[PDB]
Amino acid sequence: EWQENKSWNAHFTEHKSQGVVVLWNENKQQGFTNNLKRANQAFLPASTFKIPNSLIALDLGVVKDEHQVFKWDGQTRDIATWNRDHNLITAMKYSVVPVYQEFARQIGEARMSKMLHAFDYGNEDISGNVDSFWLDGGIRISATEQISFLRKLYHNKLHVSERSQRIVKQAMLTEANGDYIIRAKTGYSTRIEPKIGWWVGWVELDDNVWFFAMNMDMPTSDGLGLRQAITKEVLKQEKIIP
Ligand SMILES: O=C(O)c1c(Cn2cccn2)ccc2c1OB(O)CO2
Repeated sequence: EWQENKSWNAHFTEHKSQGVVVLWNENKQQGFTNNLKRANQAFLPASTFKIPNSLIALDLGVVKDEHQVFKWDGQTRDIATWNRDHNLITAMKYSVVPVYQEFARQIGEARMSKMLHAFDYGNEDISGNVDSFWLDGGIRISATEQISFLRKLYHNKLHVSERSQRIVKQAMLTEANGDYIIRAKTGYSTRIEPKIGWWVGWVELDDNVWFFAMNMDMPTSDGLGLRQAITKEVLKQEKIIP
C-alpha cells in the first residue's frame, strides 16, 4: 500500500530544496513517496482550493458554464494577468483570486461547510473570512489527503452532478501530447508561515493513471518553476513519462 523511496531526495538536494512528492498507481493500488512524514502533514491549500470551490459554484448555478464572463473590476493589482476579463478556464490557469472570492461570497458559509463535509476534504474547517479562509484561515490538508479527493473526482464519485465534475476536469487541463495528458492545479501560499508551493493532479496514460501531489519550501518567488521540474524528474525516473 505505501513504500518510501529516498533515492528521490537527490532531486530536491541538487536544487537546494526541501519538499515531498507522493504518487499513486491506480491499476495496482500502490503508493510511493520520498518522505512518509511530510507526505502526511497538513498545510493551507491556497489556490489548490480552486478545484472544490469551482465544483461547488457550478453545482449551485453561481457559475452557469465555462464561457460565462467575469469582467475586470478596474482595480489594478500587482499580478498583470489578473487585470483583464476571465472565464472559468483562464481564471484557473492564471489563479485569479478576486474572481473566486466573489464566488465564495455568493455561496456563503453554511453551504461551503456542507459541501466540504460531503467531500471529506481535509480538516473540513472554514474558520476565518468567508472569502479568504483558504489563504489565511483555519482550513488544512495533506498531500495524501489531496490524492484521495482527486481519485473521487476522477471517477465522478463526489456528491455533485456528473456535469459539474466533467467541467472542472476540463478546466484543469495543463499539458497533452502523444505520450501523456496532465490535469493539475498550482498553488502558492505566502500569507501564513511557512511559505510553500503546491502542484496536485494526475497523469493519464493509454492504460493507467498515476495521481500526484507535491509541496515544497518556497521562501522566494524565484523557485516556482521547480514545482513542475522536480515532479517531472520523479516521473521520468519511474519510467512513467519519457
Ligand atoms: O502558483 C499559483 O498558482 C499562484 C501564483 C503563481 N502561478 C500562477 C500560475 C502558475 N504559477 C501566484 C499567485 C497565486 C497563486 O496561487 B494562489 O495560491 C494565489 O496566488
